[PDB]
Parts: sequence; structure tokens; C-alpha cells
Amino acid sequence: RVADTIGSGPVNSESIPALTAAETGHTSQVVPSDTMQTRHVKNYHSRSESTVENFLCRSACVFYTTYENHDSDGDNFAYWVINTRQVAQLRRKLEMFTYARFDLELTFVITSTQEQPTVRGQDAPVLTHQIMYVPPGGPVPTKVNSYSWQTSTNPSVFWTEGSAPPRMSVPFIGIGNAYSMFYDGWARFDKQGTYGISTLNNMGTLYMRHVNDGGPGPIVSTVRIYFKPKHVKTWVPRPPRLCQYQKAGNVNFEPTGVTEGRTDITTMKTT
Amino acid sequence: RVADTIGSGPVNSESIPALTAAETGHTSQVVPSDTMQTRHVKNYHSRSESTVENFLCRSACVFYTTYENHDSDGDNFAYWVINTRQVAQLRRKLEMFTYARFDLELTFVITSTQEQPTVRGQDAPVLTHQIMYVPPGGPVPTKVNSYSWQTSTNPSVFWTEGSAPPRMSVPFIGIGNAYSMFYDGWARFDKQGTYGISTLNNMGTLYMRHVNDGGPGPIVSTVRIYFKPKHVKTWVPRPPRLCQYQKAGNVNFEPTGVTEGRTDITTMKTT
Amino acid sequence: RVADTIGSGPVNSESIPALTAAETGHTSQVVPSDTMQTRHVKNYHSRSESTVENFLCRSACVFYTTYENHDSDGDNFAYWVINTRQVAQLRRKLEMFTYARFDLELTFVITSTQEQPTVRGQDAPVLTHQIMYVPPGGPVPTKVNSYSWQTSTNPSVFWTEGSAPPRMSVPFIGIGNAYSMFYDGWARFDKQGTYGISTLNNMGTLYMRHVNDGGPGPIVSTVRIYFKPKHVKTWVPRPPRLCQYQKAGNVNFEPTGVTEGRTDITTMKTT
Amino acid sequence: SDRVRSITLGNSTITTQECANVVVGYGVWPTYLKDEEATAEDQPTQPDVATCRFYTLESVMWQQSSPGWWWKFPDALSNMGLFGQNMQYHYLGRAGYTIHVQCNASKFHQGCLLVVCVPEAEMGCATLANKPDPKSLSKGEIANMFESQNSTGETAVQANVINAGMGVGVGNLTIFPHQWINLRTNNSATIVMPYINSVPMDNMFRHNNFTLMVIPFAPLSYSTGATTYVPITVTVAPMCAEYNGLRLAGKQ
Amino acid sequence: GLPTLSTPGSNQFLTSDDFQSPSAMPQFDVTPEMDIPGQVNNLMEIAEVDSVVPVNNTEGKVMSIEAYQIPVQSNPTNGSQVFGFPLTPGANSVLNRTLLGEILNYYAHWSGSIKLTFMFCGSAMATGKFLLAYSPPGAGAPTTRKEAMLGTHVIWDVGLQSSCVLCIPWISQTHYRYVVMDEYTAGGYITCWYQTNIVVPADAQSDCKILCFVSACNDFSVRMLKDTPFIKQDNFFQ
Amino acid sequence: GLPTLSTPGSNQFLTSDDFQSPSAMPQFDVTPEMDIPGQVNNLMEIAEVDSVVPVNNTEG
Amino acid sequence: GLPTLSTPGSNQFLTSDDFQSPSAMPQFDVTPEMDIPGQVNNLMEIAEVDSVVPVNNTEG
Amino acid sequence: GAQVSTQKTGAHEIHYTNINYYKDAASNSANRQDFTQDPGKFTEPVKDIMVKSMPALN
Amino acid sequence: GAQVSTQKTGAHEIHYTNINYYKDAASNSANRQDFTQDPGKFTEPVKDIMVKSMPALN
Amino acid sequence: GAQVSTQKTGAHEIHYTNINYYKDAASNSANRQDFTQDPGKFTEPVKDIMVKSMPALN
Ligand SMILES: CCCCCCCCCCCCC/C=C/[C@@H](O)[C@H](N)CO
Ligand SMILES: CCCCCCCCCCCCC/C=C/[C@@H](O)[C@H](N)CO
Ligand SMILES: CCCCCCCCCCCCC/C=C/[C@@H](O)[C@H](N)CO
Repeated sequence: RVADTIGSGPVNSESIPALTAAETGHTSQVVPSDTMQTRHVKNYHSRSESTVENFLCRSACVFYTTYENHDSDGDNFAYWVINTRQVAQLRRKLEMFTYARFDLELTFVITSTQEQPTVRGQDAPVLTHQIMYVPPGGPVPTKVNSYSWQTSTNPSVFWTEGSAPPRMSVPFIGIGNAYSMFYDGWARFDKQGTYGISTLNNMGTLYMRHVNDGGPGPIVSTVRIYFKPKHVKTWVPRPPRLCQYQKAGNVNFEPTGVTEGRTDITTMKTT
Repeated sequence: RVADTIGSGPVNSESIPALTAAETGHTSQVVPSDTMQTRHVKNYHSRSESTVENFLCRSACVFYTTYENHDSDGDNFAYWVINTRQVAQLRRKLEMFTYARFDLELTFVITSTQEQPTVRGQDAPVLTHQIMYVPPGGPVPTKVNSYSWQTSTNPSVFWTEGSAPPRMSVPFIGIGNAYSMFYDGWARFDKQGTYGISTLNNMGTLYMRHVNDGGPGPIVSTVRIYFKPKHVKTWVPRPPRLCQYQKAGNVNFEPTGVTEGRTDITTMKTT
Repeated sequence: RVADTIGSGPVNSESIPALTAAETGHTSQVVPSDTMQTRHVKNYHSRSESTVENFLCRSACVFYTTYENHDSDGDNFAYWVINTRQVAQLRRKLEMFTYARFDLELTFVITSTQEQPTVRGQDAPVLTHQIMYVPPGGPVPTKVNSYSWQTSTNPSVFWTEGSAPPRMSVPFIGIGNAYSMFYDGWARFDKQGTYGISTLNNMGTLYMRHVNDGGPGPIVSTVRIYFKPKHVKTWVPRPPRLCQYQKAGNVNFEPTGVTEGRTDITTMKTT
Repeated sequence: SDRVRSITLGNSTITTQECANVVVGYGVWPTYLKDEEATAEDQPTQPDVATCRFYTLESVMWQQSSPGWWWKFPDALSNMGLFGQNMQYHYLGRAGYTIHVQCNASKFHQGCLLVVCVPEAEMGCATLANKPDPKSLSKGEIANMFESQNSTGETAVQANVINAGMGVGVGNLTIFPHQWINLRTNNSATIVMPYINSVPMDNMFRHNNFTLMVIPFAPLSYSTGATTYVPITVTVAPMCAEYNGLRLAGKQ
Repeated sequence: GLPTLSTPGSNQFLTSDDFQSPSAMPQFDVTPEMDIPGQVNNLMEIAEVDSVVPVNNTEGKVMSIEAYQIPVQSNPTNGSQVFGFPLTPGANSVLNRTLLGEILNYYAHWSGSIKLTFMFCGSAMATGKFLLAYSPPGAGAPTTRKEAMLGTHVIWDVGLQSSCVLCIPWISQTHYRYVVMDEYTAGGYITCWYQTNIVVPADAQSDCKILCFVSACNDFSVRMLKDTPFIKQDNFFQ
Repeated sequence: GLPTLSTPGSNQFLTSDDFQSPSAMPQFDVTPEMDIPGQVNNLMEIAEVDSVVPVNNTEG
Repeated sequence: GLPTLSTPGSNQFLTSDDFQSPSAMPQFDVTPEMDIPGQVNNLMEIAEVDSVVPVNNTEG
Repeated sequence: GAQVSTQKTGAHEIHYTNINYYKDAASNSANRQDFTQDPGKFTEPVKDIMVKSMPALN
Repeated sequence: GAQVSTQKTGAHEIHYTNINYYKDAASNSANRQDFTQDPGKFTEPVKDIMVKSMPALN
Repeated sequence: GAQVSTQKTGAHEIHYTNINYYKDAASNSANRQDFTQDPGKFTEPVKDIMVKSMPALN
């Protein structure tokens, strides 16, 4: 909830609220009552929707990729090394903070489409997909039927088409006390090698495939991945990203103007 | 939960923590504080995830096989004699212990595919499968429509495509006080005959088939079987399997090196 | 739960437990302790699974029949006069008792298949079936669209394909105080006419059909019927059926040997 | 004092001049079967002093090339006096054992043995499609030997030491009850093994239970002049042996 | 019917899910528990047990009991290095195959102190002092005893107590290191050097072996289950 | 609606399942129990009864 | 089974929904919180901070 | 009116909860927990008892 | 262990009920009701307070 | 007969609720909360204790 504006009247003092020294690096706590005659207003406005949690807590696509029912070996299955920097939207939000701690709610939207070399009497049974998460170090699949798909330990989801977006919750899996959105440092003590946020990035890889083996007609499926931070804690706010993004692994940017321009410091015409 | 490291300082005693006699077959209970100056650390790390239950309690494919809608008599239906040794992953985990006792959660992922001699106007109604468990001794099916599929006593599951992995729980059905993962003995008192773990193996057979009889176009369905130990108790831990597996019914192996090698006992270059 | 074996020692008495007179038609209540030196054993074995209820309480197919989407008038719909004697399995179990009283849980597995005169652009909407129970005396259907299918009073189930086995519970609907599995008598006082268990059999008829009327391509559906006795009470146990069954309406049998044979009364070789 | 030791079982006593402690099973000490754990109903025989005593097996010589040896229990004791006779007449039996491995050298000698008891040591065949034969598995009171190269044989046990005949790193045999005999400090190892099995009792001919393995991790070594004959003797005592199911004798 | 609304997640089969499920065998009477020696409850009970480390895992020695034997002998020089390997228990060949390494391989993160025990297998007449050390990362690996000595070290003196313990403290900037090998998560170097020399009388071997064991200390824990890269398969065994 | 989430197992038909199910004949009044001699509760009551063993089961 | 009736909304995936969901990593032990200076709870804490306004935003 | 019973647990080392939702007793689940047992009907229907340690025919 | 909270209702003119069904806190719904607020960290990090009606630079 | 336990929460800064619906203990969920731990069986099976600060071989 917000502040009531308390009624105030005439003044003729030597207390000067309006005059300060911004050099101190301190934001003035002035309110209308200090510089004009105010009436009393009982303010009921709440700041419920600007809470960091409500700000970040909405599912956002972080990526998508495709794989095919049949066609052999790249095509057959797909994989994605988890990271939140390949999309503009979410990435800019998380990036309004330097460090953050949160749980995640993953939701997957999986859709399928038919490809042109059609075939007659094509009548395919429903499709079931499998998504497997391979923590750093785990044996990774090499083709749609590698032994690793038996997932005796890696977690996986098997989902059938037409049945509602599979979903899971994942804890704060970070190894530090928070996820770092920025890292002005290197991976190696000699500073040779990578520099920047990518040095920290090691959250594993997702692997997806069709379970029912390839039928006559070719089918392509796309897996859209959604992230939803939950139970959010965020520290050290920073300016929102100005320059558009260029690369997923660093902050590289093309210089850009501070704002749009207008004709003179006197123009009321809103752009 | 783990131990706090208690702060320690200088020493000049005749108590020698660092010196022991490993000949005793006893592992030293030393901690940092015994050999260096330690600061106090309140450790909050928990060992929740290394509990035997959380280690084994994740569904793992133990096998899969196929059968066809139409095509006659081998093809028509499938069967599997239950055992956990035909897969590398799970088998190696259970095998980190000599004896174990646990319940099981079976989950089946069943998928179907169309085969090439297609036919026109192929528009097949949804498929329903039946899986039947035949305890040792029960009359076993001989073709897709044998009387035994009436299951008046054997348990069976009927499941329709597109509706979520059928699942059941099965108790510790062993006849001993635990399942033995190893058995250095024979089935016969005269030692003629089989030797090894297979002498104990008698858990029955699974039988699967399509229920709707064969339509025009050929269809092949694969049944993937998942095992998930629950309510686990495990005794006599053993070294993890080094040599790869060769056979499902015994421990036969090809000798193999203890580790990968490196150039000298002085090389810091991690392989 | 079972009996503990109580420890016993040497004896030299004139009490003779081992010697009896089976002529009395009385089974000896001897236990190991009476004829040998026993150690004490606390027995935890339970007889939970041999309770009459757990023995009979598992769904069993009692019949199945078929009908077609299109094709006219026999084919169009099917019917079955309810009885439990057309299957070997269940029938032999119920028959281990002379009289029984129980409720029933009916489950139906309905599957459909395409027939050969296929047609192009065959794309059939999902199928809905109707099963109607016609108590003795009720007007019975004569074709797929007879007035009787309006079921203002007979109970019926309408079920759509792909949605999980329809199921109902039916009380002990018998008119006597129990269902008789045997009846050594006649239906008529003059003994002319039928003799045997069939004289009692009058439980009505089931009628099934497709609801959506016949489309271009022919489709055949099979209805498998499952019976599961519940809340079971059983009297006068009898010997299990030796000879195979020949007829559904009587006990007619082909004489058969008491057991398999072996070479001599001295052969330990299990057959 | 306390490196010295004396153990009396039956009419036999063992003494040691330089031991470590005595490693005890998995902390469990052997004991007869409890009525709550029992299933066979007949009254057991518990001979005692006549069967639970120290039996000394054949000695073996440690040479600078020996890869190791192994013996299987109860097998190794199937011919030792009354313990063996009881095994023959009974369908079932169970027992624990105190195992005492002996090996004295000199101060100028060096070497170090791993002495382990591996419960349920199923072994692999040298040729993948076969099963080893009874004798490749156990030669009774006569030690079988590991080899320092892949064994070949059409029915032999794949005895290359590095995988201890089981397909595992020999260096991890350590999670099993063991001691070391580092000649520099020790001269014997004593291990008490409780009865470990997934059933209360078992037939003693068709199941082995545990295998004693003696494997040198640092080879016997010495300067010329020093005695080259360094035997390793194994003395074992059944503990709390009971049998059930008496009948005529033999295997079959 | 009770008005209900299905949520995303319905009907999926997640391998690490935890729900109840009907039993296919109602009223089945299990066989009474027994009481077998050696029950295990946490993989960490296993990782806390010493296993012999194959320090001498050079080329041809890797298929020999020799992989386990560290060579030590009398020398005409001072402060020679006996051995050296990095603190990368999950991924380095020296450590990754021990009981500790095998368990680490079923996980993605680890944390804790580790104990390395050295057992001298010379003869009773041999003597010698060694300097065992651990050096956190950042600077290189020590190439001389004067460099190693400036870090965490213990000076082992051979005598009645054949064995001696170098305990490696957990000094990381993180809390958890990956078992997987990352330069970010570098753990330092373990090395050993002669403090004096192996002095022996005439008629006693000057060449000796030293065995080295590993196990976790009481602050050790692993996190994040994953499958091991150590067991492959081409198709169902038969 | 009460937010719900379906689990594996939904819609299967396991022959040894044990659930409630609607009765097709609501309020049906069953016929009073009687009291017939020889009730049986456990198959073991039957197995505890002597039966004549065909020891002489040779050939003919 | 408990008689149930599904309502409109079932199975949809609304991006701003708020339901519970199974955790893919059961019993995962997170790393202890720390206490970093500068925690933020509401975007308004940021909007309440002075930023330099580019009033002279003409052309070049 | 929830009924709490005991699960089949095993012997050498817990409750459920059921609520009936239908108006008819026939709709109820199975009576899988009825362990009554009386062999005497078939094993000893003899009018004059018959003691074990005694001479069966006097 | 049902928890009853308050719904966002509005201001110039009611409760819910939640039961957690999973063993892991990460499975729980969002903390959409946490209204803590402290601008002072960023708006007034000055060591010597700074009163409004007063001469900022003395 | 609802059982309320504690969720895995984390350490430097809540309950669930479960009701079992099946007659068989095997139908129950996992025992993911059993944290018993005893290394002594394997780490110190020595009959004569072994103190740390003491001379291992007397
Ligand atoms: C069965 C599917 C399981 C799926 C498991 C996914 C786990 C990955 C969660 C990642 C949360 C990452 C958010 C990004 C953090 C990075 O910004 C920082 N560079 C790390 O400090
Ligand atoms: C309707 C489907 C019912 C399915 C019933 C499956 C029952 C089988 C459970 C088997 C658990 C076996 C795990 C393996 C144990 C073996 O390692 C040992 N050799 C036995 O001592
Ligand atoms: C909407 C579908 C309703 C289905 C109703 C089915 C009712 C029939 C129940 C029959 C139970 C019969 C078991 C057999 C009993 C016979 O053995 C005896 N001959 C009768 O005394």
C-alpha cells in the first residue's frame, strides 16, 4: 500500500524542504505537501503487482527446437544446453538485478506437423515424446536409440500428444549462494580464456526425442520451453538493458542513443 | 546433515592424530582441525540425496520389446521373462549392494507405429493393449487368442492408447528374506548345472498383446518397461562394476584396466 | 496368521499321537512336535491371500462377442444371455463351492477394427457404444434401431471409444438365498425336461450396439465382458473339476485319469 | 601391552606377538539363530567344542611374483574333522568364523598383503560364454591363485588379479571386512565373520557365502642372504555352527 | 461430481515422480525381514571408507597391481618430488575410480574434505621423512619443495606407525564444486616430496612402495543425481 | 474447479484393482441371508482336509 | 472413485497460472542463503531512485 | 464419515482411509481384510471330539 | 494441515485455503503475497541521515 | 487419517499433508525422508575401538 497525502496549508518558515544537495547521492523524500497546499486523500492504491515475484513470476519461452519422426541422426533427436540468454524478453527482466535466487516451474509446449513426402493411408498412432535432463557429466545420447535414454538416474518426462503441457518444478540448483546474472571476471586465474557471464554457465543439457519409432510419413515436432521463476529473491538492481542484445554469451552491444530525439528542449509533442 | 568444522589453533603435544596404522583395516576419523588451524564453520549441507532410497528411487527402463497388429504368431504377441540384468544402468546400481529388499513401481510406456504395406482409407480406431503377468507355473499363452488371456487369476492391465502410462505397485515378492544380487553357488547340490545369480532368478513372465484384432494396415507397438524400487533396504555394499557387462545371466567380464592412464606420477593434466 | 511350532523334546509315553483311526472320517490334528524334536519358531506367515474373497476377487473375462458398424441385421448388434459357464477359468473357481453369494463388478473392454472393403477419405468420428441389460421378460431388440433401445427402465451404459473401460456394480440379484453352482434336480416336477444347473439359470440378456449409425467403411467391434465377484460368501466346498469342460449347460465329461502316471511306485523323477 | 593376542576355541589356542586389532564382521559378532528368524522347524545340532575350533589349512609360499590366492568357505572346511562330517549329514547349516592368517618375515623383508573376506563372491569365467567349473572356483583347502595376466581356459575363472575375478577394481575390495599384513608392522590378520546371507540357513555344499582373498599389493622383497621361504598359513574356526535336516550323507 | 480443473502436468510420466499406485497383488503377505549384517542407508557411508588409489597409473602399469604402488627409494639428491595429482576427484583418472570417485560419478556437485592416507610398505629397517602437501589453486602447481611447503602440509616421519594422514580441507569460493571438471571450480594440487631421504642399512632393500587411500571426511556431501558415464551398452544383454 | 493433476495409472483397467463403482440397480433389495451349513472362508480350510493320494499311479 | 466433473479451463496452460507441480529433483538440498547487500522486493523501490533525465534530447 | 483401517504391512518391521461415495452397499470395494477361519467344520465333524494323544478306537 | 489466507480483494468494499501436496518446497506455488518494502537502501544510503526541512549542506 | 510432514526446505531461511488411499503398504509413496546414518559398520569394524589422538600400534 501507498501513502496518504496529508493536508497542508500556508507556510512562511525557514525550513526549506524544496532545497537540497543532490551531490550527497541521496534522493529527496519530498511529497506534494512540502511545496503546495494539499488536501487530505486516503490512498488505497497497493503496490501488489510490482513485487519482484509478481514481476518475474509468469511463464516465458526461453527457447524451442525441433526433431523428426524418422529422418536420420541429426534430425532424429534434439538437445539444448540450458541457459536463459538466448531470448530477449526474459533475459532483460532477470538482468534488472545482478544476483537472484529462485525456483523454477518448467512447462513444455510440444506440437507436431506433417512434412510433404506424404504417403497413402497415412494414419499415425498418437505420439509420445521423452525429454531427458543430463546433468553436467552424464553420458549424453548420440542417436535416437542410445543406451542413455534408459534414464536410470537422470530425470525424464514422457508425454503423449494431446494431453496438456508437461510441467515440473526445479529448486535453486545453483552452487553459489545465488545465480549471478553478471560476472566481471574470467574462468581462469591467468585471465586467458573466456571472460564474462558464460564462465559461470554450467546447468546441463536437455535432450528430446520421439519414443514411437519412425513411421512412413515424415513428422517434425517442435518443443517450446517455458521458464517461470518462483520463490524469488533478487539483489543489486541495475539499469535496464538499453542496447539490443547481440550475443547470448556476453554483453556485447552496438552503441546506441540514450533516447529518441525531438526538435528542441521546448517541444511538447510526444514522439 | 554434515559436521561443523570446529575452530582449532596451535598445538605442541604428544597426541599424534595424523599418524595411524591402516593395517588394522580401520579408516582414520581425522578431520581438518587435527592437522591445521581451522576456523569455525556452521555447516548446513545435508546428505538427503545420497540416501539409498533417493539413489535407487527413480524409474529406469529395464527392457522393451515389440509385437504387431496382425502378422501371424511369433509377431502377434510378445513376452519377457522378468529380470533386472539386461540393462547396464539399473543393474549396476542395484549391484552396488549384495542383498536388497524393496517394493516396485512399474510404469509402462507403450507406443505404436505404422508399417509400410499401407492400404487406402486406413483409419484405425484407437488401440487397447493387455499385459498379463504369469507367475511361475501358470499356463502361458501360445497365440494372440489362447484361453489364458481370460486372466481369471493372473493380474493384467488393459490400457488404451493416448491415456497416460499404466502403473502398478508390486511388493517385495522374494521368497528369501531379501533379493540376492549375487549368489556364489549352484542350483544343484552336485554342482552340475547352472552356477551364479541365475540360479535364483524365477520371477515369472510378462505377456503383451493388442486387444483389438488385426486391421488392414500393419502396426507395430513397442512396450517399454520401467522399474522403480521403493521402500528400499540394502545390505553389504560392494565395489561398483568396473568391467562392462557381457551377459545377463552371470558376471562374465573381459579384464580391464583399473583406470585411464597418464604420462607420469607427476602429471597434473586431468585426462 | 499361522501357528508357531512349539519346541518339544524326548518322549517315552503311552500317549500315541501318531496312531489314529481315519475311519472316523476325521482328519488328524498332528503337528511336527508330536513326532520329532522340534525347535521353537515364531511364525509370521499369514493366510491373507487364500481368503475366499481374495481368491475370487479378480476380474475375469466371462465372454466376448462382436457386432458391426453397418452390415445388416444379424451383424448390426449383438446379445449374450448372461451365464458364467462358457469360460473354463472362472467357472472352475466358482465351482469349488456348491453355493455362493456375492456382488459383482462388471468391466467391459471394447475395441474396434477396420474391415477390408476400405473406401477413400475414410475418416470416421469417434464411436459410442450402448450396452443394455434386459431383465427376464423385458422387450428385447430386433434390429439396431428397435424402440427398446430407448431404455426408459432397463439400465444401459453409453460409452465412447478411448475413454476407459465402463464399469458397474451389481448386487446379489439371486432369488434364492444364494447362487447355486450345482443343482441335482429338474425344472419340472415330472422330471421331463431339462436336468441340472441350467434349470436355475435366468439372469437376463445383455444387448450391445454402435450408436453412431453405419459409415462408409465397415467396422467390427468386440465387447469383452469381465466379472469380478465382491463381498463373497461361499458354502459347501467341493473337489476341483478334473475332467475338462464339454458343455456350458451341464457337467458332461469324458472320463479321465486321476493323475499323470510314472514308471513305478518308486520313481522320484518328477514328471 | 596390546598388539599381543590369545584366542581359545575348543581345544585350540592361537597366540600372536604382533597384530592390529581384530576386525569384526560388519561390527556384528556371530550368534546362533533366533526363534524369530528361524524357518526350519527341526531341532538343530549345535555340536560345539568339536566343531567350533581352529582348523589349520595347507600353507602357501609367498614369492616375489605371487599375484594372490583365494579360498572359499565353507568349502575349504568340508574335510576338516567333525565340522566336515556335520556338513555331510545335514541339508542345512550356518556358522560364523574367526579367520587368522599368519605370515612372519624378518625386519629386513618387506611386503604387504590385503586379507579380505568377500561375501558372495560370484566369479566370472575366462571365456565369456561359459561358466567356470567347480574346481576352478574352489580347490577345497587348497588355495586357488590369481594371475598377473588374463587367464585363458575354456572353463577357468578369469583370475587376473586386477579385477579380483569379479569384474571390479581390486583396489576397492576394501569395503569388505579386511586387514593388511604389512611385514614392517604386522605378522597376522584376524577377522571374525558373522554369518551373512539372504536366508537364515543354507545348504553348505551348493553355496559358498564368502571367499577369503589374500593379495599382495606391495611384493615380497629382500636382499640376498635373507630367507626366501616365506609361507602364509591360514587357520580358521567355525563359530556358532548349527545344522538342521539330518539324513544320510553326501552331495547330490 | 465435484467440480475439478486439470492442471499442466496431468498424465505425464516423470521418472522422479512420487505418487501412490494400486498394488497388483492385494493382500500379498511378504516374507519376514531378517537382519543382515552390513545394512547401508546413505551412499556417503561407502564414500567414507578408504579405497586404494592408483597413483602410479602410468601407461602400462594401469593393468597391474603396480598402478597402486607409489615408488620411493634412497636418492643422492634433496627434495625430489614423489608424485602429484590434482584435486579433481570426480574427473581425474588418479581418483575417479575409487569408491569415492565412483559415487561422485553418480552426482553433479560435491563438497567436503577428503582424507588421503599413506601407508609405508618398506621394511622395518628403513626410515625417511616425507612432506605431503595440498596447494589451493590460483598460482600454479608447486614444482619444488620450497613451493609446496608454503601451502598446507604435514611432515610424515616413517617409524612404527606405517601410515600417516594428509587431510585436505575444503577451501573453495563456492560451497559446492562440480564433479564434472570446470576451471571455475578448480580444486588445487596434491604433491609429496622427500623431506630427508630413505636411509636404510646394508642388506635391506632401498626400494620401497607406499600405498595411498582415499575417503571422505565428515563434512562431505554430494548433490544432483545423474547417470555415470562409466557403464555403456550396445543392446540388451542376453 | 479444484485444481487437480492426473497421475500415471489413470484410466487403466487393472484386473486386481479395488475401487468403488456405481450400482446399476439403485436400491435393489437383496434376498435375506440364510445360514447354510459348511461355510468356507479360506482355501486353507480345504487344504487342511485329508484327500486320498494316488501313490500307485503307474501306467495303466 | 470419487465422482468428479471437469470444468472449462481443464488442461490449459495459462502463463500467469499459479499451481503446485512435482519437483524433478526430490530432496535436493539447496545451498544456504547468504545475505547480500541490496536486496530488492518491489520494482517501486527502483522507481523511487533518482535517474538523470535527458531533457536536452535534441537531434545530434 | 471416513474410516481408517490398516494396510497389509508385512511382519518383521500404517493406515489408509476410505470414504464410501455411493448409496448402495454393492458399490463398495472388496472385503479383502476378513480373516475368519474354522477348519473344524470339515476337519473334525466327528460327534465325539477325538483327542490327539489318545487311543482313537477305544 | 490446510492454510487459510486472504484473497486480493480490492479496497473500498474473503479467504482461500491451500494444502501443499508435495514433499519439496520447490513444488509450492508462488509467494505472490509478500509485500515487504525498503527504499532506504537505494534512496538514502547517506551515513548522516538527511532531514527534509533542513539545510542539506551546513 | 491425514499425516502432516515437513517439506525439504533448504537451510538458511513448511509442511505437506498426505493421506494413503490404498489397502497395501506397497502402494505407498517413497520413504524419501529417512536420514539414518552409521559408517561405523564399515569405517571402524575393529574390536578394540581405536582413539584418534593415540598411538595406533602400542
Ligand atoms: C526433466 C526436466 C528437468 C529440467 C531441469 C532444468 C534445470 C536448469 C535450471 C536453470 C536455472 C538457470 C537460470 C540461469 C542462471 C544463470 O543466469 C547464471 N549464469 C548462473 O550463475
Ligand atoms: C500386471 C503386471 C504385474 C507385474 C509383476 C512383476 C513382478 C516382478 C518383480 C521383480 C523384482 C525383481 C528384482 C530382481 C531381483 C533378482 O535380482 C534376484 N536374482 C532374486 O533373488
Ligand atoms: C448395465 C449392465 C447391467 C448388467 C447386469 C448383469 C446381471 C447378472 C449378474 C449375474 C451373476 C451370475 C453368476 C452366476 C450364477 C449361476 O451360477 C446360478 N446358476 C444361479 O443360481
